[PDB]
Amino acid sequence: DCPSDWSSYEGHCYKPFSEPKNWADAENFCTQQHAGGHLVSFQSSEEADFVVKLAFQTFGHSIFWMGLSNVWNQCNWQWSNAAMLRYKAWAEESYCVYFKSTNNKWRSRACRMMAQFVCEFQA
Amino acid sequence: DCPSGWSSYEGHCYKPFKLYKTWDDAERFCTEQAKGGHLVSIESAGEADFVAQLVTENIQNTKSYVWIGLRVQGKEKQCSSEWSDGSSVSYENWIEAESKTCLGLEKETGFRKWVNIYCGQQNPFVCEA
Ligand SMILES: [Cl-]
Ligand SMILES: [Rb+]
Ligand SMILES: [Rb+]
Repeated sequence: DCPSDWSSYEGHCYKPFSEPKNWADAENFCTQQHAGGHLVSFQSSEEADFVVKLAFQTFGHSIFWMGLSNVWNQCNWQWSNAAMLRYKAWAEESYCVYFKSTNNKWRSRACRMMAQFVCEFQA
Repeated sequence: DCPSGWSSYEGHCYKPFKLYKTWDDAERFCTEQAKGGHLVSIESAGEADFVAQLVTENIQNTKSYVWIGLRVQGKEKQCSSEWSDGSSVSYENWIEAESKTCLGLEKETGFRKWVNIYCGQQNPFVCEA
């Protein structure tokens, strides 16, 4: 069972928040709302559906941070002409994953930017 | 010197194309334009200036991004093994175009900033040999 301010779904407790935070601050904030707290993660289609529905019922049209950060930073970026990647001119340094309260599709946004979010903890 | 149509800058030849293609068709197209041809690579501020200048004067009225040769090599939607809670990443539900693993310049930032964009987009570009 979950705290009255959280919503349960298959042995997990979820709670959306309104105060916009960049990805890092949101995640950290989550860890401070209950033991073992973190940004929500999706292991199934039904779970994500439940979270979307909740976010919408809670705040309506909006966007919320998901527990995935620096998603392409560990990928292998390289010049097709095989030149050493040295000079950098990135508009953004890292991207993070979020979803909008209307559907369960994964979208991308710069991690330094802000968004609402959903926190989660087990059992 | 560089062939008629191409412009020179410290040992290389460049040519802009106001042609709309995906990153792959662009890169392949560039390889066909010159021996050793590829999508433009930017390895210095001076070179970045030279490219921005070329784009500014030759690729206009397209309202799009401009392809550069920097991108993630594979076809993955991402390179992340686990969520912030430590659990492993299996289930995924990306909107094809939300996975931006290719870079392109834009007018807004004076064609001097690399923007993460969907490789399936059909934008103009610049080749370099
Ligand atoms: Cl890769
Ligand atoms: Rb020339
Ligand atoms: Rb994938």
